[PDB]
Amino acid sequence: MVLYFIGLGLYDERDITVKGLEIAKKCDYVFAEFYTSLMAGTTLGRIQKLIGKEIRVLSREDVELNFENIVLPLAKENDVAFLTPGDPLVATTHAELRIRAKRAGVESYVIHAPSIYSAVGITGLHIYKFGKSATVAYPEGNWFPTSYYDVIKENAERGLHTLMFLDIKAEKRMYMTANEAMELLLKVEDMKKGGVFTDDTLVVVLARAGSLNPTIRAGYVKDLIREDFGDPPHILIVPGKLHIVEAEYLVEIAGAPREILRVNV
Amino acid sequence: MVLYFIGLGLYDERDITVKGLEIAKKCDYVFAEFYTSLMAGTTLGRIQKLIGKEIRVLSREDVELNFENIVLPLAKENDVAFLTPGDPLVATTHAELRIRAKRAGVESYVIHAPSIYSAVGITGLHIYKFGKSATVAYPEGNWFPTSYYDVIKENAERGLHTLMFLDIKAEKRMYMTANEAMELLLKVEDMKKGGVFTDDTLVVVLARAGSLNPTIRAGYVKDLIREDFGDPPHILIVPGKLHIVEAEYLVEIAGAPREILRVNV
Ligand SMILES: Nc1ncnc2c1ncn2[C@@H]1O[C@H](CSCC[C@H](N)C(=O)O)[C@@H](O)[C@H]1O
Ligand code: NA
Repeated sequence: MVLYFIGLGLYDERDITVKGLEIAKKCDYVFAEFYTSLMAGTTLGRIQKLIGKEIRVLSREDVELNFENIVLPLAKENDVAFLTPGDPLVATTHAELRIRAKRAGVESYVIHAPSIYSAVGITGLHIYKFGKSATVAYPEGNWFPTSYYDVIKENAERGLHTLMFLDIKAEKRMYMTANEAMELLLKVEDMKKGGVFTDDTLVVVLARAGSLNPTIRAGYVKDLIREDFGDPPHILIVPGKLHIVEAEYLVEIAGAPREILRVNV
Repeated sequence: MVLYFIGLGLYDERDITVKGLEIAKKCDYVFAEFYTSLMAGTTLGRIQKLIGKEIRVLSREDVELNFENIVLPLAKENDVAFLTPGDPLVATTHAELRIRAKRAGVESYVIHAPSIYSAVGITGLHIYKFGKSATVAYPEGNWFPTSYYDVIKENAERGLHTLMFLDIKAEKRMYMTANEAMELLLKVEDMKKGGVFTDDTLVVVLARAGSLNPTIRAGYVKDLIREDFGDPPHILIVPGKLHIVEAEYLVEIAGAPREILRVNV
């Protein structure tokens, strides 16, 4: 009679919380999805071994179209868990799944875990200074979406930082690198000429947040655009005006050029 | 030889990640602070028992003025851990502490935990739609903070949601309630009269996130300003222009007046 939305955390099988692990171990059925994101520092097998339960993986369609026919029925007479990378309900359409549960007479509870939304705090950029967030999508055919460029513009204009999620093809396991995101943004700049993203723009790249050895790099596009940030996923941040303390952290921890102490503060 | 920045989570000791617990269990010395937030469902003893270590609790002064005199010296010969509520670097000033560690020749690592910043997802509000965040601070003497009011205005103008962290005076065991935040905001409105926060403003209250039964309420100020939301900690959220599904969730899950289902696009 109960559905548990449990977050898996950031990177590996140890990123789930003690609460989430203990609750999962007591559920009769355990489902999971890796279409919104993947756990790059681990495998389904390692997650399964840790929880000690077989984990039925669900596709985006299984969830979006048939959550009520695959997951909820079992929740009527058993304890069911639905695992997702990061923190549950962060992915835009997941909150609605709780409404579906209610409509089915199923009680649901949320077990939180670290999310990239809070984990970026490791970049040294103040959390309150982040503005609207965006996702960089690949242009395709006759479609060249550029809204993510306008997000940066509106944020930076108000001295706010912009968190950018990079395109991902979960099933194809194809990632967009921070390098590719930068090239795309430079191409968007050439079209819009807004003076929003150029070779002189300061950016921060966060890779493998959650790992004990994440990659945190900060610098100007012209120097970072061809740098190797390692294995994904990559997160790109275009920070607005910098607090002197933010800049000092970026210099001392993220190897940023001391130039930002005078140029971006 | 190393220093560990380990977050403890939202509500109780089980909100720590498995990674955090295993590492904390093996540290030689364990320090912590409980002034940046409130973990309403646990006690120092319960945490000590889980980790199996004695925990030396530090005050704001011990940390801000003496971190490098109390904690760092031990990290030069042992593995030290510094625990904090929620995520260690979120809406705190602990990030700067990594610079202090570096300057003292001490390597530091960060272990994330669920944070209130991402837990807002449980309100049904799309997390990418949140704008600049703010903090409602208790007035003191003749000083009456009001910057948080302008944050709302700026976000609302952009159709973005506003997350408001609430004040805490841990040494006095004072935790600002969503009710007190609403009272303060109405007073600022009387002063500025910008039509930013009034009796007709829709707000969302999230209390004790991380517990199994957090209080999640949505409604007009006039109706919620005196509602009992349970024990602290609380956060107040002033949503912008709602998506249809956001409104549906607020009504179905947060008990908002069904009339907000009708969005003025
Ligand atoms: N579990 C919780 N439920 C509701 N509000 C919370 C909360 N935890 C923190 N808050 C809010 O956040 C404020 C502290 S700011 C520190 C946040 C912490 N570092 C984190 O990552 O979560 C509290 O005063 C309250 O306003
Ligand atoms: Na945000």
